[PDB]
Amino acid sequence: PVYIPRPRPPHPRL
Amino acid sequence: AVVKCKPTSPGRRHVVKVVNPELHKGKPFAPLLEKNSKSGGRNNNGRITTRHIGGGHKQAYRIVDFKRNKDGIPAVVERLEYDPNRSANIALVLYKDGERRYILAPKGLKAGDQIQSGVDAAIKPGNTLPMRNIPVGSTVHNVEMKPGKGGQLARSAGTYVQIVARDGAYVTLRLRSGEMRKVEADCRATLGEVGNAEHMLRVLGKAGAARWRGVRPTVRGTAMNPVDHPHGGGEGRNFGKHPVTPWGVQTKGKKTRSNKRTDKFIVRRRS
Amino acid sequence: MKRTFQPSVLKRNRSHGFRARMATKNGRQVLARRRAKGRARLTVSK
Amino acid sequence: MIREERLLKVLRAPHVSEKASTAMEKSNTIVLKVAKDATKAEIKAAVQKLFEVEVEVVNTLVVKGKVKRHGQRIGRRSDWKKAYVTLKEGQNL
RNA sequence: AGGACCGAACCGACUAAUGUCGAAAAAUUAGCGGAUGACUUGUGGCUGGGGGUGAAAGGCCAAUCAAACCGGGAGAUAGCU
RNA sequence: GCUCGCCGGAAGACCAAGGGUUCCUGUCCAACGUUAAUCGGGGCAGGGUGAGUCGACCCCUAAGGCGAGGCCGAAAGGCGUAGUCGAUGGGAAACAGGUUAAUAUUCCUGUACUUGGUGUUACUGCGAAGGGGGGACGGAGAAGGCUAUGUUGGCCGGGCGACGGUUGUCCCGGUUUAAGCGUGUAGGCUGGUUUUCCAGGCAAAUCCGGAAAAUCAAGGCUGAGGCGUGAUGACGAGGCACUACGGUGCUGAAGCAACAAAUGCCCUGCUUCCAGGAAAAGCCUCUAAGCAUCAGGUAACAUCAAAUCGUACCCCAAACCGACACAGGUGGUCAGGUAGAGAAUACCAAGGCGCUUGAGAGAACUCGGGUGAAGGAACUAGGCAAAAUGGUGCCGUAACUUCGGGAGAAGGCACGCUGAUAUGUAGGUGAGGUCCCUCGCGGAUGGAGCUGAAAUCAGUCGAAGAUACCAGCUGGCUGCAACUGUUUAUUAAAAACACAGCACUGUGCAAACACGAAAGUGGACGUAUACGGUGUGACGCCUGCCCGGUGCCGGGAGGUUAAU
Ligand SMILES: [Mg+2]
Ligand SMILES: [Mg+2]
Ligand SMILES: [Mg+2]
Ligand SMILES: [Mg+2]
Ligand SMILES: [Mg+2]
Ligand SMILES: [Mg+2]
Ligand SMILES: [Mg+2]
Ligand SMILES: [Mg+2]
Ligand SMILES: [Mg+2]
Ligand SMILES: [Mg+2]
Ligand SMILES: [Mg+2]
Ligand SMILES: [Mg+2]
Ligand SMILES: [Mg+2]
Ligand SMILES: [Mg+2]
Ligand SMILES: [Mg+2]
Ligand SMILES: [Mg+2]
Ligand SMILES: [Mg+2]
Ligand SMILES: [Mg+2]
Ligand SMILES: [Mg+2]
Ligand SMILES: [Mg+2]
Ligand SMILES: [Mg+2]
Ligand SMILES: [Mg+2]
Ligand SMILES: [Mg+2]
Ligand SMILES: [Mg+2]
Ligand SMILES: [Mg+2]
Ligand SMILES: [Mg+2]
Ligand SMILES: [Mg+2]
Ligand SMILES: [Mg+2]
Ligand SMILES: [Mg+2]
Ligand SMILES: [Mg+2]
Ligand SMILES: [Mg+2]
Ligand SMILES: [Mg+2]
Ligand SMILES: [Mg+2]
Ligand SMILES: [Mg+2]
Ligand SMILES: [Mg+2]
Ligand SMILES: [Mg+2]
Ligand SMILES: [Mg+2]
Ligand SMILES: [Mg+2]
Ligand SMILES: [Mg+2]
Ligand SMILES: [Mg+2]
Ligand SMILES: [Mg+2]
Ligand SMILES: [Mg+2]
Ligand SMILES: [Mg+2]
Ligand SMILES: [Mg+2]
Ligand SMILES: [Mg+2]
Ligand SMILES: [Mg+2]
Ligand SMILES: [Mg+2]
Ligand SMILES: [Mg+2]
Ligand SMILES: [Mg+2]
Ligand SMILES: [Mg+2]
Ligand SMILES: [Mg+2]
Ligand SMILES: [Mg+2]
Ligand SMILES: [Mg+2]
Ligand SMILES: [Mg+2]
Ligand SMILES: [Mg+2]
Ligand SMILES: [Mg+2]
Ligand SMILES: [Mg+2]
Ligand SMILES: [Mg+2]
Ligand SMILES: [Mg+2]
Ligand SMILES: [Mg+2]
Ligand SMILES: [Mg+2]
Ligand SMILES: [Mg+2]
Ligand SMILES: [Mg+2]
Ligand SMILES: [Mg+2]
Ligand SMILES: [Mg+2]
Ligand SMILES: [Mg+2]
Ligand SMILES: [Mg+2]
Ligand SMILES: [Mg+2]
Ligand SMILES: [Mg+2]
Ligand SMILES: [Mg+2]
Ligand SMILES: [Mg+2]
Ligand SMILES: [Mg+2]
Ligand SMILES: [Mg+2]
Ligand SMILES: [Mg+2]
Ligand SMILES: [Mg+2]
Ligand SMILES: [Mg+2]
Ligand SMILES: [Mg+2]
Ligand SMILES: [Mg+2]
Ligand SMILES: [Mg+2]
Ligand SMILES: [Mg+2]
Ligand SMILES: [Mg+2]
Ligand SMILES: [Mg+2]
Ligand SMILES: [Mg+2]
Ligand code: NA
Repeated sequence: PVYIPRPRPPHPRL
Repeated sequence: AVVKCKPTSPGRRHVVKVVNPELHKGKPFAPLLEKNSKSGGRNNNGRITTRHIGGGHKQAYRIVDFKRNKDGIPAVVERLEYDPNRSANIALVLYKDGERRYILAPKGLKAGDQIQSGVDAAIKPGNTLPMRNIPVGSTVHNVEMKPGKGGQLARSAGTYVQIVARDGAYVTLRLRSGEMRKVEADCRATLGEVGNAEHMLRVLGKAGAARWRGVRPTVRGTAMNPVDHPHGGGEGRNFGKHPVTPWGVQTKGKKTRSNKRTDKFIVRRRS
Repeated sequence: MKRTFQPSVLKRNRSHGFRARMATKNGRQVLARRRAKGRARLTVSK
Repeated sequence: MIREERLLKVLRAPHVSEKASTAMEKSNTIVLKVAKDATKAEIKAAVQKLFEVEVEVVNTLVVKGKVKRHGQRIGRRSDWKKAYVTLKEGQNL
């Protein structure tokens, strides 16, 4: 493709 | 008259209007009108060069006779008119030869008053003549800086210049700012103060009132990010800087006047 | 959802048309590059 | 005065169709495929000169060519001009 | 009269649910705010990258923004995988 | 084809933008269409877009662009004058009916109109890159007059009914007609006319502006709509015949009135307010040079011309922007009935659709809803969600307040239908008639007819009458922000930003300041009651002490100190 969506943010292991 | 609006709504509670019943409630004199398009504060290059300008009411330009060089011919004031381009009101004035002109309206001017310009005019208010035939100590307005240039000082509402001294080819003037300035005695000035001295008593009440005068909102430099202003940044209302302009120059007292070619004419600067 | 491409033939030709390209020195270098590349459609002019 | 060499270029063909047949039938209008330039005055002069009939008025329209897909290639037929020539009273000749 | 009030169009986007390989790369449904104004909208125009514009969030500038995109320097450099 | 359902301020109709043949006909069903497809916006072929009046083009200009020279700049180039482009604005003119499978204000029929050219005739001052007028302009509000339109009645044609009744104050349908031309109205604006004179309109001016005098008091300009004509025409419910049974042809009655009524028109009006509201041309007028026999102008009549390009089709959409036949987005115009305040809402009309997989079954669970014993926030972070409130009229309404508010505070009562008051009232409209006239679209009286709330009293039905849809929950204390507004397009709408107000400060105009190697431009065609910057942030009461540090302002004696 030409558009790759940003992956969903990870769980904030903070 | 200075009228306080009644608080029938917020934005109306604090309005104070300057309502003059003597102004013409009609269309202005069309031959003395021309187009005056807004700039938005944008210059030749299309860039905002002066900030906080934009919008406001459409307004036509009234050609006001500042030169006042129709000498000898008497003129009668036929109208006092609202001018969107000034804080002062204008006077539509008819000359004996059948010519109409707009002038600044002096303080006590009325419809039917006789004004005339020239070296031999009386010392009536509204009369224009070189500041060599005007007494010393007299209060004048629409003062020329150069002979024939037109008249650039004391043109705002309620403003006036005081002829303080007179030494040869020059006359010393106390300006509305408190500055003493030398001006050629062949420069014309109109007698009296500019009318509409209640203009500074208006309050505008609300933000839309300033918006329809063409004034766009002012963001404080503190309210910005460090990339936008020399102020700006901080974890909640931090300043710690000396106050400066958006371009880093100290405001809050730092003289920016640099002429060196007009210093000879400034007897004493304002205080 | 209004999208980014809102077509207008007048604005298209005034913005990227042949005469718009020819107006400037740099637009004429766009045409030279597209001529050197062999582009069938030189500008947005049809 | 349009020259005869130009009049002999103005007209290309008669347009045969049901609408053209009906026009000649019940309105005395002949339908022609004419040149692309083909002003109304040129068409009128050419019909009156070559067909030697009496022309009342000429209505013209441009027919845009159809995009056809011959094989696997995209082609376009040429635009052509169509003229509705109304003959005055007598008849075609 | 009014940056007045209630409330459609219109402009928004507060709550919840759904949806989350969606009908949709930002929605739908039910409610919600403004609704003569600092309003909204059409057409055209102008401002441009350390630049613009910003009722100011580092917001926006073609689904891209703490320095757009395209091409080039360019096979940058990479004691790292 | 008959039913059913859905939209109907659209899911109907017409456009612009954008698209570009998707339009219509025939044919085909591979692929495409989320299934089948005989169908299609698919394939193939053919057809289809007709203009003096619609639009573009054209004339004119806005923002803005370009820009001879010019000014500026290493070059590139920047700005800009004359000028020339640039619509989203100004500028001539066409309507109704009919017709195609597909276009129609373009074709046809009928009836118009406009601008030019060329002639003829007649009478004459014409003449501009120039002057003047005009074009020509805001918001809000109110009213009157109208119309579109609708309702009812009358009229005309048809009917007399599948289940009781239905020859009647019964049912169904129709009852249309334009531009143009004439009239000049409701209404708005304006005093006219003549003479003389003038330092103004870059020169002139007979025009405009100004002044004086006389004279008459009316004239002039604008103007919806109505009326007449257009039109013994067209259309027309239906009826009559034939089949391609799709339609084709023929004929054709009545074709009136009253009432209601726009957000449309008069109206670019009027009133009012401040925030004080394009330009230029067309147009009218005036003259200059110039030509005055000519040219030119004016007016009739005649003739000629009005080119070119667009016109199909979609256009809240399967045809545009979203990769899709995608629950998204997309400017304008038209907008009927019953109820309703309404463009809400419900049900309908015209019109258009049933959303391109169906058939079953009737588990959990999910989604979207309905109802629920007793309880009633015990839930939960939190009444999240839901439930609830909800209309109109009237009564009544606290603290506090900036005197406006709070407030729709809170609460409460009435509400359907029928009859009477009153064979429909108050009101509105308004015919005939009868006068009056300075006679017409006139005035006064007059009230037929039409329309018609609201209320009271009496009765009456239901569990319930604001019965559906629609449609505030309310109150108490408190922090923050005065308030309306703005913001992280796409997890933050906030106490953040803005704000009116306040203060400090700079700035004397070639202003400060900003964009620019510069020219120049903005500030501003402004001038200290102005403009910029900064902070604070309505209002009320206020804003105390510190100048040591850093900054800024002033001084300049002395010390130190660059190039030279
Ligand atoms: Mg400012
Ligand atoms: Mg401020
Ligand atoms: Mg601020
Ligand atoms: Mg902040
Ligand atoms: Mg911030
Ligand atoms: Mg900094
Ligand atoms: Mg800060
Ligand atoms: Mg901060
Ligand atoms: Mg802190
Ligand atoms: Mg600190
Ligand atoms: Mg563009
Ligand atoms: Mg014709
Ligand atoms: Mg044509
Ligand atoms: Mg409001
Ligand atoms: Mg909305
Ligand atoms: Mg927003
Ligand atoms: Mg929200
Ligand atoms: Mg509100
Ligand atoms: Mg509201
Ligand atoms: Mg735009
Ligand atoms: Mg931050
Ligand atoms: Mg983006
Ligand atoms: Mg960088
Ligand atoms: Mg790159
Ligand atoms: Mg290298
Ligand atoms: Mg590499
Ligand atoms: Mg095709
Ligand atoms: Mg089709
Ligand atoms: Mg077919
Ligand atoms: Mg098959
Ligand atoms: Mg299939
Ligand atoms: Mg097809
Ligand atoms: Mg311009
Ligand atoms: Mg230029
Ligand atoms: Mg040059
Ligand atoms: Mg032009
Ligand atoms: Mg236009
Ligand atoms: Mg054009
Ligand atoms: Mg059609
Ligand atoms: Mg001249
Ligand atoms: Mg009517
Ligand atoms: Mg009618
Ligand atoms: Mg009837
Ligand atoms: Mg019968
Ligand atoms: Mg029976
Ligand atoms: Mg009248
Ligand atoms: Mg309205
Ligand atoms: Mg002649
Ligand atoms: Mg004549
Ligand atoms: Mg069409
Ligand atoms: Mg169609
Ligand atoms: Mg589908
Ligand atoms: Mg769609
Ligand atoms: Mg409604
Ligand atoms: Mg509705
Ligand atoms: Mg179930
Ligand atoms: Mg329930
Ligand atoms: Mg229960
Ligand atoms: Mg029960
Ligand atoms: Mg119970
Ligand atoms: Mg309880
Ligand atoms: Mg609990
Ligand atoms: Mg618990
Ligand atoms: Mg919880
Ligand atoms: Mg809730
Ligand atoms: Mg609920
Ligand atoms: Mg009436
Ligand atoms: Mg009840
Ligand atoms: Mg509600
Ligand atoms: Mg607390
Ligand atoms: Mg507080
Ligand atoms: Mg707030
Ligand atoms: Mg508001
Ligand atoms: Mg915004
Ligand atoms: Mg967000
Ligand atoms: Mg967020
Ligand atoms: Mg949010
Ligand atoms: Mg904020
Ligand atoms: Mg603050
Ligand atoms: Mg505060
Ligand atoms: Mg203090
Ligand atoms: Mg000290
Ligand atoms: Mg010092
Ligand atoms: Na100090």
